[PDB]
Amino acid sequence: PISPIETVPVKLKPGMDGPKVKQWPLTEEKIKALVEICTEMEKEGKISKIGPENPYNTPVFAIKKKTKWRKLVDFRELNKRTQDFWEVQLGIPHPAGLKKKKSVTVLDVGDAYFSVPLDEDFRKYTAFTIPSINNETPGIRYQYNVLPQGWKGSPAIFQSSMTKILEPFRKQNPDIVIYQYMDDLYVGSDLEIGQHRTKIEELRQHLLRWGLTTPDKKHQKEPPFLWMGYELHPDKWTVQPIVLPEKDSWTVNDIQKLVGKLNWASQIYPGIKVRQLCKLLRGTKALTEVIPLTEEAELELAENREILKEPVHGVYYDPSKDLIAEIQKQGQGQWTYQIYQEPFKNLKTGKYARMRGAHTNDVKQLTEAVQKITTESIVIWGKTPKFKLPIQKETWETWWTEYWQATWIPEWEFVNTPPLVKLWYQLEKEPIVGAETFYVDGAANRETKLGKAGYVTNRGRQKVVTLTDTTNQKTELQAIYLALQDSGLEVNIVTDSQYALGIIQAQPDQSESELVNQIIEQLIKKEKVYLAWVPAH
Amino acid sequence: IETVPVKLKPGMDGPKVKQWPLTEEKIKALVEICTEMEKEGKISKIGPENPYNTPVFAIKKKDSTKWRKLVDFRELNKRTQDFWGIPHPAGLKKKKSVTVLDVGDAYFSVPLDEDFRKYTAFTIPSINNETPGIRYQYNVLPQGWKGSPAIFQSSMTKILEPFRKQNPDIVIYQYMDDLYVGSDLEIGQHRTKIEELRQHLLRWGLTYELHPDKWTVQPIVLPEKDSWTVNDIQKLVGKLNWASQIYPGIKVRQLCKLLRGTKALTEVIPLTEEAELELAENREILKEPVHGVYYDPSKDLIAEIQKQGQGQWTYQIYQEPFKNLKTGKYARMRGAHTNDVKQLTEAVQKITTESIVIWGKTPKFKLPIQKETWETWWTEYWQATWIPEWEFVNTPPLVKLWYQLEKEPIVGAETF
Ligand SMILES: CCOCn1c(SC2CCCCC2)c(C(C)C)c(=O)[nH]c1=O
Repeated sequence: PISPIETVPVKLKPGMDGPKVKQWPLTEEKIKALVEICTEMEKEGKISKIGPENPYNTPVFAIKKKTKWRKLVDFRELNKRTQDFWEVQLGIPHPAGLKKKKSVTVLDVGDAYFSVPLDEDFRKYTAFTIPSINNETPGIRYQYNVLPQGWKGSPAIFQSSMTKILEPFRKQNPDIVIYQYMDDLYVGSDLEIGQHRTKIEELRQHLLRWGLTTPDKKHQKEPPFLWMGYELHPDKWTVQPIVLPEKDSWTVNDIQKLVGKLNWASQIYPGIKVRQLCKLLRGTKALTEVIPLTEEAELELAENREILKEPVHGVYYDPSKDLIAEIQKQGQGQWTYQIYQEPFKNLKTGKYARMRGAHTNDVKQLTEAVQKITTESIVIWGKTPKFKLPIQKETWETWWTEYWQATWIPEWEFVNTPPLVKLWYQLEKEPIVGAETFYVDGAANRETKLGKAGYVTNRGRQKVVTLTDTTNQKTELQAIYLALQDSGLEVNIVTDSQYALGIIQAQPDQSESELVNQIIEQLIKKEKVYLAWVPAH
Repeated sequence: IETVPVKLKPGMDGPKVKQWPLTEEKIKALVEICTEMEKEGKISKIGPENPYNTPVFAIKKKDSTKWRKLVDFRELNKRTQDFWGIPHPAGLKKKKSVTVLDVGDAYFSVPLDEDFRKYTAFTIPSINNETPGIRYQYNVLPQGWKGSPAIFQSSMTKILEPFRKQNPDIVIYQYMDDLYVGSDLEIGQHRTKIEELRQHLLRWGLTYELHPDKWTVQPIVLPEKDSWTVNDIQKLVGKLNWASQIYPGIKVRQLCKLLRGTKALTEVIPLTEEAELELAENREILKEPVHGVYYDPSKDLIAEIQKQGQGQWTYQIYQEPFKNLKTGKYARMRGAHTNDVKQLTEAVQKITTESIVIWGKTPKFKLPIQKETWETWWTEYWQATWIPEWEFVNTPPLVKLWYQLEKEPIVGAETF
């Protein structure tokens, strides 16, 4: 059960050398075990008894499972002195992108790691030693002939080998999809179950051909398949049940795990909340610190248990059908979406953590949500979804058409499902005839942080205020704030504030400054505003 | 023939760039194209012991639906030893008209040194990662690699010479996978000659209408009004002010005088004879580009773009701040009316080609777009074998305001 498979040319890193760390000592009880285990592999062909010619070595240990003694070789060192390979698939498939299959059979190619050969030129760096009863005469020397478990190259190499082998079958059976993942091969089809079964057996046999020994009936996996928090059934997918333990004492860790698992849930279940629980982490002094849950928290944690009792289910990808994506602004910065082909039958749902920045607007954020989604779709369905967005086209056209930055939204359609996104305000194109005119200004000693800010209008109104512990931007921005307060529904404000210039261009509706936020609230409350920038001094 | 040994710059290792996500139809094409190349032996599958990797993608060839493979060796090119190619024909940019030819197929029949091949590794993605990437590697000279056109210089001058010599008046300049040809001949006379040469290139196995003569660098045109308002002056003064970073003889002095006090933003102000002249001097200064600006090969080329909205975009090609080598405007192409990205990328290429045409090197772009927005969609509208470097930036408000003044034609180029 070894293999007549080509080996891959493996080299070490840039001029380094095979590991040479001494063998951790063991008891007679642990030695006997390894010798046992080793003697079997020695014959199974996995390893070969060597000699002193090998200057390299690696630590082998003994750990029993749930009570037979199993062995463990520590390759950390080698792995360090091992060249690099091309990442062995770090991007795994998402259920929302699988097609439903009349059948899906899973073949186990477990020990396969120990079934494929190693680069005959490399096998020396894998050499390890089975000690003798407490540092007596030297022990038994071995070295791996097959891909060693826990070794850097093993995952990459295994998957490559398994690919060459599946090349033919796949080329010969187009109507069949196989998914290579570690020790598994999920093979699915739409052939009649008898046909399916027959083919499977054909595959198994072809494998048996290359020494990839056949599994057992006991170890056979069956639907529903558990995958990244999901339960994959033949006709649909569901969520692996998620339970919030009931406790009388909650530590910081417990509140963080809870928040952790809860957050991941906000992605599939609608209504999840963690705000009140998240307050529980303020001033926490130690992971094990016991934090008493507030009424708001106990209530929150309560509703959640109930939401999680919901049987959210989903559907699989049907290439014949449209890909629709509908988004909702669940709040400033927060967004939700659901990719579906036919109404109410979702492929995938999702939410995006309150995107908080230095200064943007909803439309801009809307756009970002859209792109993250499009990138997501491209990977999952190799195509972009038609978008149903809660924003009129006039709003979009108005925004995008003049915004200083390049932006875009693929084909999309409007859907009146409040709340809709809109432009809270629009600085006037030209100064306002009739409206008052404020000539604002703010000054502060960058060092004494003592400053003042005010304005003078073409109409006589004038104010000034002293501010302690302030910066120049603030004063200026404050200059603008008052102007906005002390003014009517139509104002003309002029300033030599460099920031007010960025505001004129971006016209944000949210930012890192409560102060700027204040200005915005006022900006929004206004009927007509004309911001003007003029050089300072 | 034989393979000339190529090597990376001392200390550089092969590129290991991730493969960005590809659309289904795009992956389909590359799989065809690639199995074809495999058969034809230009490339052959590779193992995991090859850790390098360059991104690949698919574009559309003009007039046809047939897809074209495009690999982004920007990273590999960068780390590739230098072969110090052809100097720049200062006369190219002068010719009345220029045409570009896609001669990247030429290299396909030239072996690549075996030791370098690893560095050309590239992967073909798969929807939802349901299939491991299809890893290949080049055997022949790859399209898009700087090393290619280089190694194929002798073999090119050779096949070109009998035409260059035959037609000493026409200019032929080669860049990356492209060939830039430009004659002064009449349109008819020009195009046919191209075909003539074409058949010539056709004689071995190989198959845009530019006009550098009109690539004038436009001037800044200041406003002009019957009566002027506080605002109008306030605006103007800020622009001139900023602009004095270029033309120092520019003055706002007097204008700032009649701007003292606190009156309605809309109130009309009388222009003092001093402000009048100050403004007139300013117009005279802006009548031409700033003196003393010369291209310096030892320095990178920079191209910045500002979005003027409504489909209009301004750009500046410079190497030193305010010391532009060229400036300009760009209006979108009939069929990009709802796609910002498209216009931007359509422009990048135009500007790059011009850069090539004029200096024989692509400039470094400063794009007024968000990383994610660009990286997600430019490949959708890319149509050149080469790819220019770029960075994403935030357009300073004023910079936009200034160049927004770029002098525009009376009616423009009249195509009767
Ligand atoms: C029993 C259903 O198994 C889920 N499933 C599946 S199996 C699924 C199992 C978890 C890892 C990803 C693949 C497949 C293929 C890959 C066999 C498919 O095409 N379509 C599916 O619906």
